[PDB]
Amino acid sequence: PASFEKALSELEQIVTRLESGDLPLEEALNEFERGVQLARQGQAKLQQAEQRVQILLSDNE
Amino acid sequence: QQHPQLRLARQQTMLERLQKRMSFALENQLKRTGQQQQRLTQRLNQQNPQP
Repeated sequence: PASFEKALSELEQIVTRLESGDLPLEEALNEFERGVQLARQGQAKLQQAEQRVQILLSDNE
Repeated sequence: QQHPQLRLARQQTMLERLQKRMSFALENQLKRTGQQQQRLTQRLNQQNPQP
């Protein structure tokens, strides 16, 4: 649902709040799960965009 | 003395002059748009989102 740029804003604010190292473990670690979801989710969308250009730019039949 | 050969001949030369006008006219116009469309496609390939 969220745009690709809002994904980078979400990950940015997660990494910033975490790196200060001032949260409870059961909270900080539980949020670490979301971080890998956004990074894994965002990465996949760039797999689909990177491939579309190659098919569109190369002389595909 | 009144044969029409002389007037016929001028017409053939006169007609030829007009054909050369058409071809050099149209040939030159096509190259103008052949080159105009190349500049836009050159700019487009400069802006591809790959990077």
